[PDB]
Amino acid sequence: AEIYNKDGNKLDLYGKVEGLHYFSDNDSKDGDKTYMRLGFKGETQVTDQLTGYGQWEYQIQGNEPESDNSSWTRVAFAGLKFQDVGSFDYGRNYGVVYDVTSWTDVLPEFGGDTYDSDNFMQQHGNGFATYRNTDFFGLVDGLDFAVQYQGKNGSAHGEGMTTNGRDDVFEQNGDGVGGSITYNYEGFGIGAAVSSSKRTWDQNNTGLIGTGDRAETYTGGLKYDANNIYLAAQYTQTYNATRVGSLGWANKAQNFEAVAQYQFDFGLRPFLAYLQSKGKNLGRGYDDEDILKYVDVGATYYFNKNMSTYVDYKINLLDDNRFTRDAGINTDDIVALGLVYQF
Amino acid sequence: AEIYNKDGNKLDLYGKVEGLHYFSDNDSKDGDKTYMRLGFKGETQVTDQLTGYGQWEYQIQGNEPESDNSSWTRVAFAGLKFQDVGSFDYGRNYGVVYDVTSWTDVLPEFGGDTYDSDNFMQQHGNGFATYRNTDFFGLVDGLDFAVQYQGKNGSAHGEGMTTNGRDDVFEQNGDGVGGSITYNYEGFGIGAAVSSSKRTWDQNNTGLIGTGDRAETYTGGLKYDANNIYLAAQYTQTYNATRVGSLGWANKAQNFEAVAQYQFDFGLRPFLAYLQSKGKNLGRGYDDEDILKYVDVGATYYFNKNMSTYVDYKINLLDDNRFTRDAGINTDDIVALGLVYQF
Amino acid sequence: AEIYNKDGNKLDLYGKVEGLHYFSDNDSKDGDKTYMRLGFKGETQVTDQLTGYGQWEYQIQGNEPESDNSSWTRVAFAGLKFQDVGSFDYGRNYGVVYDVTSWTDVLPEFGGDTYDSDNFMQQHGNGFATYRNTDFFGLVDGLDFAVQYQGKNGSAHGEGMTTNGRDDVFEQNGDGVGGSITYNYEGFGIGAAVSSSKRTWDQNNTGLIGTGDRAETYTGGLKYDANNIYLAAQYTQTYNATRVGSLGWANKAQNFEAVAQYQFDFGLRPFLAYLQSKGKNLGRGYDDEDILKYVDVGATYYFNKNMSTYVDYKINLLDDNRFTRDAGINTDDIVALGLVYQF
Repeated sequence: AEIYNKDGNKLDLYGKVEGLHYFSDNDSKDGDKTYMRLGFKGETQVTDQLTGYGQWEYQIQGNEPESDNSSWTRVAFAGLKFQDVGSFDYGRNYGVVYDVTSWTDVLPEFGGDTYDSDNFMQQHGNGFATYRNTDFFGLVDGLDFAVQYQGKNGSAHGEGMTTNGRDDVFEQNGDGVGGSITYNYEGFGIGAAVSSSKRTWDQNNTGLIGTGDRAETYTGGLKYDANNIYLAAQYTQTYNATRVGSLGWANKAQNFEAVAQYQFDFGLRPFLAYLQSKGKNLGRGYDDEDILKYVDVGATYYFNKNMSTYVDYKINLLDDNRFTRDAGINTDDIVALGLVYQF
Repeated sequence: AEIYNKDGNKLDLYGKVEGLHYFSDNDSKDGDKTYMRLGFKGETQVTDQLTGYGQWEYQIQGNEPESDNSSWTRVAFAGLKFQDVGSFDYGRNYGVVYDVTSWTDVLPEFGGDTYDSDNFMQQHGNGFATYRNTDFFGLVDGLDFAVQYQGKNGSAHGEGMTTNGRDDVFEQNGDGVGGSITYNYEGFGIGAAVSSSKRTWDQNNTGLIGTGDRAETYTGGLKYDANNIYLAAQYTQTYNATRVGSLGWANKAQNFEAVAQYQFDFGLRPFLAYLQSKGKNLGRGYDDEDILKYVDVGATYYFNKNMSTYVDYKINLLDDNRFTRDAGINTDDIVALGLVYQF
Repeated sequence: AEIYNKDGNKLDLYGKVEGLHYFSDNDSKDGDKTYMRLGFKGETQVTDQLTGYGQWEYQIQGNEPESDNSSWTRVAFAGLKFQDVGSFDYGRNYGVVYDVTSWTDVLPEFGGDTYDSDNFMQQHGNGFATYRNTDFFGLVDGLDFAVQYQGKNGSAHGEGMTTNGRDDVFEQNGDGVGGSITYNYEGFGIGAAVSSSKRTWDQNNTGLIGTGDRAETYTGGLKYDANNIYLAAQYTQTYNATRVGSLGWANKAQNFEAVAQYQFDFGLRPFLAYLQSKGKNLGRGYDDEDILKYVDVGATYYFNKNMSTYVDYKINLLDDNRFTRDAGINTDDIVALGLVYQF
């Protein structure tokens, strides 16, 4: 909610308390999942044409006791924007792939999980330099695109090191470039997006599966957003990029998400989503196994734009087996019951 | 301080910097205790009758250096409220027992410590579902009550596990129900409150004292709040619920706190409190020993509703002995010097 | 940006997103250095004369992934202020030495690093009680001064312990007193400042170099601030107070910083700084070596008071040798590219 607007700078301070509770046969995915977010979108007029902006967002768990209380920055970036030319923003942001793949990330809790956080240029991530251009230089009303770069983010110990290095390997990444082209018109929306990132010495030489020189992503996506209806699906194919449990990555992964939502006038918005992450010849005695697969059906009710509540039912179609145990991939169902104030 | 109020949504963003310093013979309870809090109470009108709300509050220590900086969520919950029916809010909140026992938690720093944080349904805690009803459905102007449930909050390792599980044992809890009934009229206030919680496998089978199937609490409380005067005391009896050092819990504990405060017009508010936590036949070669006992006298001065400063003198009546050493219970005095801005 | 001003209390909620990236031959000092700050300055009128205030400031790194996210309180203090008498504020604040030495801390990223954080009374630090007096009781328009005390801040383990104790040794400190006297007139500014702190048992008896009973600081400083020009330099001599790598402290250190900045009307503000930290007979087979030495030249461009961007070039004049390796002192160059929104 915009709490400052004066002399051309304006500041919107925003957040939510999500009273969330998971139900499951799985004890590790069962209990209070209450959390809270807090951020600000900032903005300043420099000229007619040029406008500068900042943006921050933190997440703080509220399911944890007075000792440990895990919490983290989600996005943090600053940048400029010139009329009919483009915009450029450096910091922790969304990777360019998300531009397309996010169109299926519309469920209230689950969904949009064929990618992880800090998973190369696939979703959230540190040190994205991002050019974007809306309406193609003000000529084609609808055609937006982006050209993104991500600096190497290696380890803390000597070999393959950066100042911000992380000792976790899945969070690591190398130098990558990615692109996106989206077009919207009368609700309908085509979307292509291609990334390609270098990999760290640690990533290949921890002895994990699905190793190579480069992690690469291809992404097609279609959506329809009109007349109370949101239909959208997407194809994302990856080489050595999709995470596979703790075992490593998938040499090749064929990922597909599809969602159908209708908004009733009184407040209810039921959904019926479906996900899939088929991992092709992974090697090391597994071969063509499914990394993820579930149907997801529930409904959000909207009291208004400040209060909401929802049920979300993950129907996990994965069978229990060695691949789904060695990797440690939850094969059980989960049901989330959310009740959320925001501002 | 309410920084947003518009079209029925309103947001109050609040906090304080407490410049605090402990003096003591105990080196562990001596030094800078400076800390800071920040939260928001949120609120939105949905209808004439229905109003929805959120609330958050963090605490961040300011006595610590640039490396470690410990800090945590205190309360984080969302919920609805319907006129003359009640209110329901899920998240980290106060346990229902606090409804009564908080009437003695009126001292500036010490006091209100016959309960801990995440100590079952006794004070702060994760995953409270809480029904409340003010003025008994708008019929009896004075009679308020509550019906509270708390989900199991076990460990992180396999046996007795939840998604939010903590490896600390005192912070753990099981499924519990609790109630409260308070009545106020012309200042005077009766208050009863009863909780009863299941216990974790770890809690019984870490070999600590005062173990059982259930932790249970009984609480009576009386207060008088008028004519510059605040008199209030309370009785809280517990089975296997009160913490006793690091040794475990007290099979039975008889807890009593009493406070007397007077507010002078210029700003000074002296107090004279007294606490007691008599632990009855605890077992394991201790028997009837005192878990806590101190007289507490100081005074808060109020410059105004934004600035305040105070002295707080803990006169610890506990003697030094095996029970008060094995358990590791501070037998020494403490004096706090607070100087506090807030907003 | 002041988001609350009402009935004499006013609250300014402020922060920035600094899109920062280090370039260097050093891998440890190379990568995304994106971070964010958030604080509030608070203030309340009590009387004509008396005014009470609070202040907080947190820093949260945005170069790190969803698991670890390091962040800390920078300053947190409350205090009162009476017209023509003085002001007194207890909490994590700046040490009194900074009063003078901060006049060289005017560069956009580097500079002001002959002192560390929690480095006795030299810069940031916990538990400063600070008296200050502006314009010498309203008599001499220009002469400001301060009298500061810092409580012992030892370790967490038994010997030399405080409630806030830190297991790091360089962050530790003992009881210290410090002073400052500054005088400004027509831009020109003389400044003297002297501190003297007790040391912890751990500090001497971890076997590190430059050990003694007391860490002491002497500080002279001169500045000129007018006609788009900022010229300022400073001398800081220390006994057993300046940190020297991981090896310990410098028995004696002769520190000097000098800066020259010009503000062009359109927005550019180039600078040309120079630093030096000559460590005299340190002992343990090193003798007179340089602890730090670099020339620093770049330029900040100011779009306006909300957006800015800059380049900052550390030209490290230190040679690579045993002292600069055993201590582990970066001998390499660094170049910072900042782009910063704030509010």
